[PDB]
Amino acid sequence: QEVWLRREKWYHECSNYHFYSSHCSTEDEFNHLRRSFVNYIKLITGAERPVVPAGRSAAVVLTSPDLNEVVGDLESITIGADAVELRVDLFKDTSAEFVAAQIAVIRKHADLPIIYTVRTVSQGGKFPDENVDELKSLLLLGIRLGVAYVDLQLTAPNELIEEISSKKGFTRVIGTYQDINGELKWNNVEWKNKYNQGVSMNADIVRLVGKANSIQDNLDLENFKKQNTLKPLIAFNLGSQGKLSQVLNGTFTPISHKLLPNDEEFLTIGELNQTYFDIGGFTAKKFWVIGSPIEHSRSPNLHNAGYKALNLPYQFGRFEATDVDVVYDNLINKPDFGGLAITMPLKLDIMKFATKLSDAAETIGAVNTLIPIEGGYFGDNTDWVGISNSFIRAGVPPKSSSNGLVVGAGGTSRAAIYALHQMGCAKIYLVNRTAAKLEELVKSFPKDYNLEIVETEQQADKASKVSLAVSCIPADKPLDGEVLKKIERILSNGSEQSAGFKPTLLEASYKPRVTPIMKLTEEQYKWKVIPGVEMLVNQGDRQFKLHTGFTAPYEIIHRAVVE
Amino acid sequence: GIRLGVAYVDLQLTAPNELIEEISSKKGFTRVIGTYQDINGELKWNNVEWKNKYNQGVSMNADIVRLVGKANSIQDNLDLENFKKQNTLKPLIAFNLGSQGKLSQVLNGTFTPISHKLLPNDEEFLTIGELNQTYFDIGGF
Repeated sequence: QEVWLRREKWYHECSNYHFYSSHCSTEDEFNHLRRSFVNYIKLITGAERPVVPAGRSAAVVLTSPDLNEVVGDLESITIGADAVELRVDLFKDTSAEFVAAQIAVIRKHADLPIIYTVRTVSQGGKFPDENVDELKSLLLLGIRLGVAYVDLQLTAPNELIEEISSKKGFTRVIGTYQDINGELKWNNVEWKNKYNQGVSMNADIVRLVGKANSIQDNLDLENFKKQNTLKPLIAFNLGSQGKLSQVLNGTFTPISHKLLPNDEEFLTIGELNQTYFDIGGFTAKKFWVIGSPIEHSRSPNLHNAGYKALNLPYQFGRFEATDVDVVYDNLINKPDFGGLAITMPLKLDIMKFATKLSDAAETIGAVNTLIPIEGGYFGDNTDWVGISNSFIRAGVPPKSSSNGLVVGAGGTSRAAIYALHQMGCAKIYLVNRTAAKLEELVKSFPKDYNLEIVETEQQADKASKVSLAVSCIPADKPLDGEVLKKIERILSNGSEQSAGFKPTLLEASYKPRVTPIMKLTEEQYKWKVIPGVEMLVNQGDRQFKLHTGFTAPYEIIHRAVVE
Repeated sequence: GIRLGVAYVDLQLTAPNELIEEISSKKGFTRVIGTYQDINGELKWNNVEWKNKYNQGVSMNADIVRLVGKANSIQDNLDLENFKKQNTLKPLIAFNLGSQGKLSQVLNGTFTPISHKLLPNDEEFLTIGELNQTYFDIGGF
């Protein structure tokens, strides 16, 4: 404590972006810090900014004085919300040390974009208007803590607007005007002048929050929204008569929770979807999981945990099928068809129905998601994004420099080859039980996806940088023979290569929780091993994003498979 | 039904002229609602098909015109709120059938059709407990 504090005034001025590391207790807390660091470093380096979500997003309005109070339920607070609206004014301390501590306790539990709102008194906040200097200095802590969306008011000083529009970096700007009185209707030219203040300052999104004295004022909002289309518009009324304007809003509807001080009567995530269904935005759809041995699939338990948390009106069930024509005349052609999640004996046959296959569906040769689109159906393979996101959730970087190893030629063998190439492995090394189904994988994959086949034991010594292995042998045979000798000299060159992570193996079989290959890579040569309960979730997480358009609540769907 | 003293006879706007003129020349006092439903469900609420069927109702001296759509999205319910603004000569009933046209049934003043649990129901009209709950959940009550 002696050596740190004397350099705090020389570290925090000589840096144009800050970041905060803390002591993490659980592995979920470690994971959220290294996930919110990637989107931070995708923002402050400037590669891919989060571009203003094109679906129907929402934003949780954290109205707490200190977020260590509601700290365990914060993963339950941020459910269905695609951004976090920190209101910086209503912190108990508006100091630079406190706001950076409250941003520290949210990237540990929520890997979400932060909307840095310093709302002033004339627009409904607890920050004063007469101290302009600590407002300009607060929005500059949003640029330098790497938040995603900064809040610049439009009835603000014009030196503050042109300072957090020339020094914004890659933190996007939302421009707000609020009618606290309610004397403007949505035909007055003051709303047109505020949209043109958003177009002229080159703000990314514009916010126009009115106040509804009748239900007609919600339909005057939607006639303003279709006459003003250049910059995206978060426009919604307030009061207890403007609930249609928050329900019908597309980008960044403010939501709240039971555990938060909801004062501007914002809806919860259940009440927003329940009202969107009763006015006809959603339909009661039916999703299915199809395959021959479907008696213990554990996929309907995952999705039904997410529809319940978000209050969407969908159901997930099973349909035993062996042919693809019974899927089309019992599930697909019905008007309540929502999508499919296709399992093992039917992955190859459902590719004939996708009029738009993704690039992963062509390269792998199996489709496990069939959602309807305009004029046909869309086919995606989310098994590569389950083999991948199981690695990224256990500390492997998304674009690291290591090498891989696919042990087996099973049903998931081709996705694991594809997931290893778009991981960043410079070379994939196939090592199989028997060499019969071996060379077919190289003739059916591009030479860019180099699959150097290991054939002898001396070749294991030339196999370099293997720290992202995947095992997809069936877990019926304890490992022996020619195959065991190939792997044991492969995993031995493990942690000493040090590519920024600990060497990782991912077992792909769900039901054998401790596979013999999971013992040998962990109890002998010290790797991090991941069970196949993690792949069944992360395959289902991207199917949940594809089926519903909504990010799935992870602890609610993880604690639906693990029982 | 005119002879039995019903209060709202219901001609259709696509009826033959010798039946719209026969009913509307001896209605006496029974008001005429003039209907045209889009049963296929492709005409959005900005065609000249909906201006004509409205204008057929004003031309036949109908006291209410009914114009019933079918919603394929939530925009056809907000397309209907702009059609009722432009046409307030005669009283208008205008809603969008289907599961995606529930908002146009909640936001409709004159004679919103409802149904009950002890009746057969095919066009998915809400009850009085759901029409007043959704009108509360969007902030009219």
